[PDB]
Amino acid sequence: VLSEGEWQLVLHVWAKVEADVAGHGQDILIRLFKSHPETLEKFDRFKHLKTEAEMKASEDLKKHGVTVLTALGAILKKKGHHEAELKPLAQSHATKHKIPIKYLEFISEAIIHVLHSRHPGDFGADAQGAMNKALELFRKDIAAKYKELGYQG
Repeated sequence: VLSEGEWQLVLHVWAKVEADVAGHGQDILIRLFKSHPETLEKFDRFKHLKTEAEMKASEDLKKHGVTVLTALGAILKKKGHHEAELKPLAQSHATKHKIPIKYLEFISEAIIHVLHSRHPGDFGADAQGAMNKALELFRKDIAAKYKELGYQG
């Protein structure tokens, strides 16, 4: 679990992210695709985006960056009480798109990496420690829903 203090850290950071979601979304998605190209496949509008510049110009890529952070931010603001929110989430990603939990881990790596490079004095060792906990709780609460739907890859 996370404490009220830890939750304070995570929400304080995200507030800055949402101050520029589109921008944070591009960096994070582009960071995710570069580090793990396989996840790129999971988007059909991207059977052609190769260079980084192409990713930077893709209107879709940007819209998708907003969808993730928007939703993730919504989940983080629940400070742990997000079970009902994850239901539809796990439903669509597990069955409709078949996204492995491993991918959730990848995007978490990209999120930490991007926040660290972007919000220095706003994402200190303590803050990064709290975000790691938040995203972790997130993943495990999702996998729980994954097996419920019997999601077995």
